[PDB]
Amino acid sequence: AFFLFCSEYRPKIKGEHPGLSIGDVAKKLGEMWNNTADDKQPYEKKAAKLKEKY
DNA sequence: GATCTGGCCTGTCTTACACAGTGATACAGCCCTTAACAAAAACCCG
Repeated sequence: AFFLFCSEYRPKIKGEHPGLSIGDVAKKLGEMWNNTADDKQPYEKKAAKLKEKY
């Protein structure tokens, strides 16, 4: 949920207000994503689709 | 003295005889955050 959600919301969250380091940026953003599945499922669905396609 | 040579002189052609090591520059991995979803040999009582 949160992994695919961060890999999806990368553009705006990384080009609007990143933070101190890429580490802390993606950490806080993945936390917010996991605390949003209820609103991030299709990103994980696309991830699993690519995984099956591989 | 003509016509011969072998003696000598050139007159090419063959194989050897060092380019690897130096400072600076440039990229490619390779650890660092969460994070969740899937994955995983190992094994017990089943």
